[PDB]
Amino acid sequence: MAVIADPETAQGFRLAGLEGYGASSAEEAQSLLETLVERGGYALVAVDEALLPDPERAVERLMRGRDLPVLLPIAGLKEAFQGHDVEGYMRELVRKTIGF
Amino acid sequence: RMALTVAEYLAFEHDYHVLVILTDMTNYCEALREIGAAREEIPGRRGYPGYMYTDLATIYERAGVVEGKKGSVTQIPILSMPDDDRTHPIPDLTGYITEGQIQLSRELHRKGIY
Amino acid sequence: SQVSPTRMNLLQRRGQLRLAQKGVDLLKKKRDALVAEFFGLVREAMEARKALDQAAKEAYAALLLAQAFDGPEVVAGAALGVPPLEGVEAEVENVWGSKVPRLKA
Amino acid sequence: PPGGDMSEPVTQSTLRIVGAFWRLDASLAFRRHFPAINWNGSYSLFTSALDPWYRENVAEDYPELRDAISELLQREAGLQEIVQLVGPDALQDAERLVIEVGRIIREDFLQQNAYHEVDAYCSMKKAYGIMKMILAFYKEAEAAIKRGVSIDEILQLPVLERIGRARYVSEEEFPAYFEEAMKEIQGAFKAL
Amino acid sequence: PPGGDMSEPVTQSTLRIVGAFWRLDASLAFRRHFPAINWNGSYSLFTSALDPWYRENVAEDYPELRDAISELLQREAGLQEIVQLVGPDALQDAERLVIEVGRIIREDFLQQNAYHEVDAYCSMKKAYGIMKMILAFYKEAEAAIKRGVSIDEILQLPVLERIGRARYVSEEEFPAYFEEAMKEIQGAFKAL
Amino acid sequence: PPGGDMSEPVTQSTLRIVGAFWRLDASLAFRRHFPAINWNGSYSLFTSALDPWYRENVAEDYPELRDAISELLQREAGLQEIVQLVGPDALQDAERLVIEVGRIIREDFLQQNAYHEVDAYCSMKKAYGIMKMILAFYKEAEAAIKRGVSIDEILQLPVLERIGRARYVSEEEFPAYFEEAMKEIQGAFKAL
Amino acid sequence: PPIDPLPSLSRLMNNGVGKGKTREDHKQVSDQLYSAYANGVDIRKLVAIIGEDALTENDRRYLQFADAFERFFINQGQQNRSIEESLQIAWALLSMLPQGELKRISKDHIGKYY
Repeated sequence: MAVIADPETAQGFRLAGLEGYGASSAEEAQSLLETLVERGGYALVAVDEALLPDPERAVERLMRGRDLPVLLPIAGLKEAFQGHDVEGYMRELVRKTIGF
Repeated sequence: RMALTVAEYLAFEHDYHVLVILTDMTNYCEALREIGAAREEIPGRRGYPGYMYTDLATIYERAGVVEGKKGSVTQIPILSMPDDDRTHPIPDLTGYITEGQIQLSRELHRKGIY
Repeated sequence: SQVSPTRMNLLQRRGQLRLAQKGVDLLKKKRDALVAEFFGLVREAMEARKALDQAAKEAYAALLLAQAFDGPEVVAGAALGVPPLEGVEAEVENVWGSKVPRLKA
Repeated sequence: PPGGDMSEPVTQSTLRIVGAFWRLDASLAFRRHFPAINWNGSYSLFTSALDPWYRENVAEDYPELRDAISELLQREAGLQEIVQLVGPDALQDAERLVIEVGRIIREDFLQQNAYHEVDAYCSMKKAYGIMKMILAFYKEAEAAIKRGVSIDEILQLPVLERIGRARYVSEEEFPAYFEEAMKEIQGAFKAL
Repeated sequence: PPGGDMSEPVTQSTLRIVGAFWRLDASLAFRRHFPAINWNGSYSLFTSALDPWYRENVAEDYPELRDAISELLQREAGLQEIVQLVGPDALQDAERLVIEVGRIIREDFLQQNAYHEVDAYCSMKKAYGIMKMILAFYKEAEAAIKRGVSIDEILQLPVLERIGRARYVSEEEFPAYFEEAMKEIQGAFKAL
Repeated sequence: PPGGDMSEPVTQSTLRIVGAFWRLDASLAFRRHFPAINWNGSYSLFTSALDPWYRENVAEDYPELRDAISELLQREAGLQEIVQLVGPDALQDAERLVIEVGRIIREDFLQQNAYHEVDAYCSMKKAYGIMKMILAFYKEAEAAIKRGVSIDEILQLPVLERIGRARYVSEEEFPAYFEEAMKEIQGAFKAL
Repeated sequence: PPIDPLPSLSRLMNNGVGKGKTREDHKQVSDQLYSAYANGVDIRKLVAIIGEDALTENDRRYLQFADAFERFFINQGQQNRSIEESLQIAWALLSMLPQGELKRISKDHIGKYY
């Protein structure tokens, strides 16, 4: 695995039982993200909502399809955050399904 | 008709294997049409004559290897028929008449394959 | 060049309308089913997510300046790392909307 | 048809109101069916009067199996259409069931040649035989899927190829040939 | 016609001479309501030239109503299809409000009998009042979602039922029934 | 064609003759790009009859350069199909390559303005010329994108505009701008 | 017989016999079976794309219903039947559909027989 998150929160996912290779190195973590999924020698790759890639096309064109998922939303910090309910719901309705 | 009688003369009665090659059997059909309607007779093959049959019989049926002759009239018709319709008079009767056929199309003529 | 005949083609083109209109009728309610249920999974998804995101992090973020030298200790007692080649359990499943694979972590 | 239409007075009055009506397509016959028939669009009016002799002489399940083969052949048509509409994006166990079977049926039972005496001939037992082989392959397939046997492997049994080498078999040899082959189906299905 | 083609003489000739098609559709007929006029598949080229005289003889705001109110149904036709596939429940109040008003025009106003004597024979002084109230309910309903009002509340109003009782009365009771029905609407979104 | 198809007797006759053909289509013509010509709709037999007098007067590399434009738009027919079924943004790089080579073969080379006089003039020098412009671009872009570049970025690069000079350049001041810009194609795109 | 009820429709069925001359239930039981059948001939071409196991409960019953309709109702060969025995078949087939899926008959008809 790898979880791709903030440096300090990336820290807590490198612990045993889990395998992380996080940290920020960009504002969408491109510096890392790209290089890492290119091999696809991690069981799971996950990109948080404290980064999240504004061009998802960038990744798809480089990995060249994947049977394992990518960019699973994790919050990426704690501040009592739970806006990732309604945010993900609308993330869905904008690109697919019905409008508003 | 005229040409084919000079086939009969040289394949059969002077024993040589003569290849006859007939082309522009659409320009044939132009002239066939003329007599079709300008004479008394009425159209009966979806706007072309009905004595058309005989006109494409007398032509094609002469040809054939005869048993006792060494020589032969091998006829190769080359059509040029309007568009790629198959209800058109020309490919109509011609199909039926001949045994074994060959087609050209536009699938392999966009590829440069001659 | 390529033009349609009339007599031969007629019978094909009348049954063309029979074939098309009916086919598309039921094609229509084929995907409709699947999207209705999809709302159910997207909503329900985030239920556990708010609950367990915060109680994971609870301890994490409170073990960063008491860690960086107790990092060693914590990783030792615990069960060693998940495999990087298929540590997750991948499932294959053929379904309408093409063959898409799933998985559970 | 002189103009290429199968809808005209003279076809209806006495060429389609008779015992049997048949049809031909142009790329149909070219594959290897000589002569070729349309599976659906072709009927027989007389068929309720040909049932006595076929019952008594051949077998009392010759009229039953011959309607039973025709059912499968025309039921595949059900799916055929949707294939040319937007396709199967979902292959299931009940999907490719009818579909592959029917394939084999059109491949070996309607591809016959009239230039070869091994690809056709007048004989009860050849008709009887071939149609019983296919019955067998069919029979077991329905109970293959339930157990958990992928249709992909169903292709890859060699016995499909055994039924695909019944259309070359010598006429005289066929009885002993058939009897040895009925056993291989039922063995390479129930085992796997 | 048995089906009618636009490349048949009968159809492309008539089409021009008359100014109106008052089309009924089959879907609409199974629903057992007369008028069954399918508005999207009807037109009448007259309307334009009839607006002067309408308000001259009939009543003031009568033309103003008819042209204006038609839009409900328009902005419902393309809306329902597959966009509202389970009703609106994932949709905004904007889009919800259309089908709340949609409900009253198509279950009360479009429907009428012809085998009940209370509403087989109508007249202007009756129809006009019906039609006014249903404008005035779009006008107070769309204003409801800017106040913060849900459709739950709208779906329990006695107003919806009052629209249904204004055609289960005749033209004689209309004056009294118009008093009560009208003023009810104004005091049934000033409660919300 | 009075009827709007070539199935008409008066138009089938005009296609009994041979030599060269041309096809003008309603759809290209709208865009105000005249002459409107289809590579899928014509043939000529003066291609190989004119090849002697080409490599004698015109240039040696003129029986060669003509073939080198044809291939481009050969592949464009085949791929146009695919484009309308699923966008080419989903497809790989090299698919979209020749598509946008193609743009300039219409934008600035199927528009010969009958209202601008530097397109109203054309001759072998303006022929052969712009044929080598296009040639360059093709062979460079094919290698450029095998170094990981995307046709997206290249549309923004000055190289796209540059080949577009064919109607912003003269007839009888043309040998000043020909060679000039030609060089920058093989120069300033393999630097970038 | 091959008779399909879907393209068919009598224009006169009320201007022929009436209530009590064909039993009173006949009227609405005719527009039950219409809608029950019709629904199912469209999910026979969805019986293995998506399946019937991924389909609603209601629609799963509406499949089997169609199949038993051809077998028992349409077909009977040369066997005779009366108005009453045909309405009998109908009821049995309709018991399989819940009362919630019976809405094309009166409350009178549901409480007449299931």
